[PDB]
Amino acid sequence: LLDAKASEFGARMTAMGNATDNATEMLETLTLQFNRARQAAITQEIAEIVAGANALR
Amino acid sequence: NKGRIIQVMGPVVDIQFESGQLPDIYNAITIERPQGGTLTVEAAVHLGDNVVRCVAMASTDGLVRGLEAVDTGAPISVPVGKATLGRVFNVLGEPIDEQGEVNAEERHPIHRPAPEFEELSTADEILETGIKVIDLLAPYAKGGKIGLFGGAGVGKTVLIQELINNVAQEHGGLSVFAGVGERTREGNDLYHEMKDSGVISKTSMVFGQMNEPPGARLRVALTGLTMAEYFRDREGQDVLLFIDNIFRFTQAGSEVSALLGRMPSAVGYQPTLATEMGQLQERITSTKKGSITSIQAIYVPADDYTDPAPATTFAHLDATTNLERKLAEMGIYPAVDPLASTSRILSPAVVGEEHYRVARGVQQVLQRYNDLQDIIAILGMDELSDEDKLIVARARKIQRFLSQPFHVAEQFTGMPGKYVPVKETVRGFKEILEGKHDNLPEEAFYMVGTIDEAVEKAKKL
Amino acid sequence: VEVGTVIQVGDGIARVHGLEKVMAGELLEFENGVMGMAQNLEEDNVGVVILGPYTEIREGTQVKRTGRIMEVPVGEALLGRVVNPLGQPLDGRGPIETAEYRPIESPAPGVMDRKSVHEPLQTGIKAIDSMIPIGRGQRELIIGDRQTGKTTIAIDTIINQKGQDVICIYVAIGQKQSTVAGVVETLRQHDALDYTIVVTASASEPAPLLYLAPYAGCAMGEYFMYKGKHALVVYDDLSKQAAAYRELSLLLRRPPGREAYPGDVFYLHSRLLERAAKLSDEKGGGSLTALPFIETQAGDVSAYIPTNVISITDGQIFLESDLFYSGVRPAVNVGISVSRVGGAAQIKAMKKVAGTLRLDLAQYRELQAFAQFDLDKATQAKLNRGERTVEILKQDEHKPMPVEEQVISIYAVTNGFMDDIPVEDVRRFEEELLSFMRANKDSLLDHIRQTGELPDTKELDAAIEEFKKGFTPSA
Amino acid sequence: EVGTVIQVGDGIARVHGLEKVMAGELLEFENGVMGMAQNLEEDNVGVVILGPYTEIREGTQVKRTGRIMEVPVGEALLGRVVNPLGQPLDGRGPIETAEYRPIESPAPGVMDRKSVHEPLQTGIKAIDSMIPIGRGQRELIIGDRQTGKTTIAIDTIINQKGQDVICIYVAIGQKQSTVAGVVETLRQHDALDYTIVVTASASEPAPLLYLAPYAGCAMGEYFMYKGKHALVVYDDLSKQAAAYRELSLLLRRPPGREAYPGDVFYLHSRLLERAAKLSDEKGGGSLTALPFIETQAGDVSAYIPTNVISITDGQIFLESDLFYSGVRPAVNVGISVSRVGGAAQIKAMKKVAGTLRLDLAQYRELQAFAQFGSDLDKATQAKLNRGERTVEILKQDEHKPMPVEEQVISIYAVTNGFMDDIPVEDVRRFEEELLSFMRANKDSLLDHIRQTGELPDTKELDAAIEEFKKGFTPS
Ligand SMILES: Nc1ncnc2c1ncn2[C@@H]1O[C@H](COP(=O)(O)OP(=O)(O)O)[C@@H](O)[C@H]1O
Ligand SMILES: Nc1ncnc2c1ncn2[C@@H]1O[C@H](COP(=O)(O)OP(=O)(O)O)[C@@H](O)[C@H]1O
Ligand SMILES: Nc1ncnc2c1ncn2[C@@H]1O[C@H](COP(=O)(O)OP(=O)(O)O)[C@@H](O)[C@H]1O
Ligand SMILES: [Mg+2]
Ligand SMILES: [Mg+2]
Ligand SMILES: [Mg+2]
Repeated sequence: LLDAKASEFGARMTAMGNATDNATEMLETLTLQFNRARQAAITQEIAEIVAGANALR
Repeated sequence: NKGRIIQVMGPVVDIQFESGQLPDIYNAITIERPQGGTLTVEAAVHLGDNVVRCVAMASTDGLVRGLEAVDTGAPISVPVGKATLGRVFNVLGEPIDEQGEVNAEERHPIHRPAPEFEELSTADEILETGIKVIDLLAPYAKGGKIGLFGGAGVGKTVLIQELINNVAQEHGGLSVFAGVGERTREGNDLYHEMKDSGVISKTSMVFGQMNEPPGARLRVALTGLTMAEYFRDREGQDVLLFIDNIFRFTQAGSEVSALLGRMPSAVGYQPTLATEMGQLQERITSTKKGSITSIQAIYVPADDYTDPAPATTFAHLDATTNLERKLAEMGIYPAVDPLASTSRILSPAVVGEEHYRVARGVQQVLQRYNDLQDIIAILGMDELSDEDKLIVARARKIQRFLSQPFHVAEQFTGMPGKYVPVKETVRGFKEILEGKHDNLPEEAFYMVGTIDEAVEKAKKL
Repeated sequence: VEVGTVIQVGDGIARVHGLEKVMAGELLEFENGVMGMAQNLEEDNVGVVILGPYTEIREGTQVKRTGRIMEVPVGEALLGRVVNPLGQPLDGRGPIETAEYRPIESPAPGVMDRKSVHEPLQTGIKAIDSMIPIGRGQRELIIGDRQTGKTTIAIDTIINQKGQDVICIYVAIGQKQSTVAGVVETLRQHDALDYTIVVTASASEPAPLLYLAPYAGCAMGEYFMYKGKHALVVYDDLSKQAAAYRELSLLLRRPPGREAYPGDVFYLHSRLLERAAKLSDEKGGGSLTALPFIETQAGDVSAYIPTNVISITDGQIFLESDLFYSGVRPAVNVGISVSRVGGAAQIKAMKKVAGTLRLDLAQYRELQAFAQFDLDKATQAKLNRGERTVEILKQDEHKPMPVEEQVISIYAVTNGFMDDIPVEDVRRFEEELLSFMRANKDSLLDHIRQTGELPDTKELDAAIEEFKKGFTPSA
Repeated sequence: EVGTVIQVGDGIARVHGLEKVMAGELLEFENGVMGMAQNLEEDNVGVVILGPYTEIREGTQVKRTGRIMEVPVGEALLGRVVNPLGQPLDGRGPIETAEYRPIESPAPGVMDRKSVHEPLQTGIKAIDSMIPIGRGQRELIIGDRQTGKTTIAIDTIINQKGQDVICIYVAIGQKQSTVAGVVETLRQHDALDYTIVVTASASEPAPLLYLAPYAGCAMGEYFMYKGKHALVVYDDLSKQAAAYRELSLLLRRPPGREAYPGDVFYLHSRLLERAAKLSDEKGGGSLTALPFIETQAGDVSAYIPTNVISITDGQIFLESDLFYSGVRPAVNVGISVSRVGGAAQIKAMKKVAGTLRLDLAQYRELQAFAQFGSDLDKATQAKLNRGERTVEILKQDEHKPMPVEEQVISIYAVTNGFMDDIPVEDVRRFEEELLSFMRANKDSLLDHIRQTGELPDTKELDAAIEEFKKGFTPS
């Protein structure tokens, strides 16, 4: 039982160590997507304002 | 003073008048149509060369360049007093109910300055709605400013109709309803509903719906407000002001903005958003002379509360009912956000120490549930502690007991509506926090009135 | 004022000098017979939008006033014909012989001209008719991504009006014409074409005709509404109509707003869909029911044009790809989809059996997602019930179910008559049950047909139990 | 001298003539309404109207004053409610004063200042301990709506009672009945008689919202340059920015990010730099600024927030998650900054606050282990027990500002471990009774902190707390 418990907790270290490394990989991918959308949103918003102003003049 | 049309650009019309004979800004100007009938337009901008740019209150189709335009010499004036009660109006204050003339004492202009700082006060007395989520977590005040925020199809109209059914039914004073840029079906539904219940006799109705051009939707709220302002100031009686939907005033202004010659602001809105909103909103208030309890539906475009229109509206309110789609998507109606909904009178001084403690207890349990949702979703339910598992169980029951069947929504719920007193509501959520209904299933709490009805419902399951 | 001259032209947008006293939004006729529409009355020139081919319209081309607004043919002659937004036939079966005409622009019925929506428009689809019911005079948006089953719902609805005395109008906007030809053939094969008008403004047409197509189809439906008859109109779709209006506005140099659309893009669809209504008994009691379409991009219901049309209509049917490919067809999202008429648009039998159905299944789908993260008895019973109810709401394309048969199927599953049946056998159980009820227990079905109410529940419970004795489950 | 109006609209008038007008000059229309020359163009003067414009027309005449905008200043404005022009709104008669100052005024230079060394006590334990504000500092209060921003400013103003500090609450874009509620709260807590209230409500013209902070700044500067100390609150600069945007867009100055002009940063930096701590040679007076920013959904990287964050000396970030949990005031200590830091604190607070910021950082960092109860080692066990107890001390009720001497003893007690024995739910009651015990019996320890600004004998203080701790009854 004690040896099986040692194997259980060791297996949980590895599995949750991988899940931590996988989470950091995904967190970077999401941060790239966010900053892609943030930059695209500001580019579009300001372009529509300037386009609207040029239509009057 | 007579003028001549030089341009027609959709809802905007440019009229050249004679030198030194210009209408003032906001003056009503009449134009006789070639087809037959009269078109009222409102003066907006003095362009120069004796030209006045005007926003039309009806369709400009059929107009021709060169037609005569006549200055009325004043703003759009509409009937006031007890002749308006029981009647249905349009933006110009004309009767659209097909029940003869309106023998009013006076006709006041729709434009008006806001009240003085000296005239104003705060709203401290609670107003019982009979809706659990509102009365507990974000209660309304008598003579105060209420706002019903929500996205497209989350439940603003169903909520305001329920507040008419609950509050305005046994109301000693008078009422005003303003239909602003919304569905004409709903105006017909509400009129016949008020006619059946007998509330129509206490209520003046105005309608300028989404079929109408922008100018009509821009000024229709002022027509209704002017009637409410009469009942506040001149007569000694309490007023209920229902507006559905106030957003459409801002949107109507946004439609005409570029044609008036104004450069656009952020998110496609007019640069004068805050000023135009404030000059309308600050008139909607209680004073030392009289009490107006204003309840306004507020559309949130794209479910985005950061949008300039609803964001700017928040400053004008004493209580806010914040509807969210994610609650409505589950079937939780009314879909009221228990955290983001707020009230100025949520404090021990007004509602008592028990009410405030129970209301705050509900918010902490629901806050903790939201923090755990993203953790539970990936890592699972059984990895939590015994305290958190109990919090999750009670939060889901609390969230379902916050739901409620409405009298006006029987055709959607498929069951009878329920009215729940405040002391009964506080008792119900208190017993759930203390843990007295932990063995009842979740569905027992869903769509009921009192906590007693939840105990009875659990036996059926 | 007598005759104008084209001073400049390009992209189907002429500019005319000479017409002094022309009306705002007036119909004009060019030299070669092609029509036009005068948009804005500026001081010097007049911006004219050409409603046809602009190959032979050069500089110096003569233009003349008609003294009228834009107008289309209407009536019984259009039934079973394929026309353009102007009313001209494309099927090649001779001219449209009719004396009745109606305008493109026409006001909606006011607050006193309407009666509350109280009469069903049966689609024959269980998911719609039970949870998101459409009534005569209602506007119900059909919204979702490409290839989610939007058109199929509209075509099946049209087919289900066979013998119900409801004139259908299918308005195609911006489609390829071979797909519209395929739709005409599908209506022909199911014998729905006799009472259907096919308006089409294909992708090769100028933008003004795409812009004008829903208003033409609306005018063809309004004819029957104001006569006291009932009509259904489908706009497939308004995304391409709005895009054609955007093109029109930008070519006329009107100021752009969000996604380059003009400021009155909400107003475009609001005045269109407000004309769909249920008239009062005082004004004849007729109706025009509207099925506008929106194509979302990647399920984005919160985009600019989708939320405008959601905010106009009396609810929406939202379809999704993940539901579609997982086996849920029709792929209706119960949480996002809603009907704003509701129980008023259902018969009393359907109202009683399916009154709380959408709210129950909304709670089920949340509970299903939460359950994945060993449950208790009462909660597990709700999941088992909901899972069986989901199988009942599944339905194949072009297989309409009469409302009486829908009531029995929904009554059976919601009162626990399929709890002892496995989940995989629920659809076969349904087909065999209804086949049993049609053959042997038709008086129970007929009670719902004639009265509109449920039969005696004692007798109905016994009839279902009688069927179950001859049902063999596979598991 | 004289000029005539060409065009009028939306609180803006373009004027022919006025050839020798100054940029920013005060103008008078023929009906008595005032204006300000913002745009000097080749053929006209763009004038922003400081009042109603319905009586202003084409042909209306405008006069030069030859002066910039001034406001009344001094002791007469104390206890009064005024608009940005200095006109009384409370209905309590005129404002008798000989002293006047310009709205636009240059800030003190680099050589006119002395380092910020004097505390401005807010009376709020979380702010005074870990995000300390000094006299002359500009500290931003930033967060979403209903996070407790206004309360912090009102409680700061109330705490200045009997400290010889003139407060100035500038309200921009608020509902006027909400401003009436604020002055009543100040009246009830005896805070109004040393406070000036400048209000430009939402119904006021856009130029008054634009000019409101500068008017309030000038009123604060009067006391600064006379050798006294003052506090100014701008509630808020988001609505001020939007009001200046309105005028710039109406005057057709080019738009940028969120439609703001290129001088909106310059607008706020010119305002906030006028708040300062003067040198001994210049009298030693000061103006402390508390600008507000209302963020939308926590977006601190939005344009106007980004501007005011970089301009100021520090930020007090508030958050909704903390507010709903019961952490009130809802101050996020991790991201909140005070660049002045220890220099703005007395020696007693500086010493005790070092352990407090260390303990609170480690608690919220190691909060993932909190659910895993009694599995942890004793090192992280005691830090979680200490951490959750310090959170309860940092909680504080509405309108109850604490004296600095009472704050340091409360922080000293929790950080040295005198509340580890007492339960978590009893920490706030333990605090209130401890300070009641210290005020009554052990006043000599309190008075030492008042006089010297340092901690008393630590072993004597430890003995005083232990006497109370035995008399206390847990639950
Ligand atoms: N309290 C409620 N109970 C049951 N269903 C509701 C409730 N509120 C809204 N709904 C559902 O959502 C639909 C939209 O409500 P509505 O008030 O028209 O939304 P909006 O916020 O756009 O005004 C209703 O027709 C109904 O089907
Ligand atoms: N209930 C259904 N069962 C099976 N297939 C369906 C069903 N509804 C639609 N489909 C299929 O989905 C595809 C797309 O249908 P369509 O109505 O053209 O979607 P959309 O108009 O949204 O692009 C078609 O091939 C059609 O056969
Ligand atoms: N420390 C506190 N304890 C309890 N309630 C508070 C506290 N601080 C603020 N509140 C309450 O919470 C609400 C927060 O709103 P407010 O102070 O106006 O902040 P904001 O200006 O950001 O909206 C107020 O109604 C106030 O009564
Ligand atoms: Mg609504
Ligand atoms: Mg399709
Ligand atoms: Mg505030």
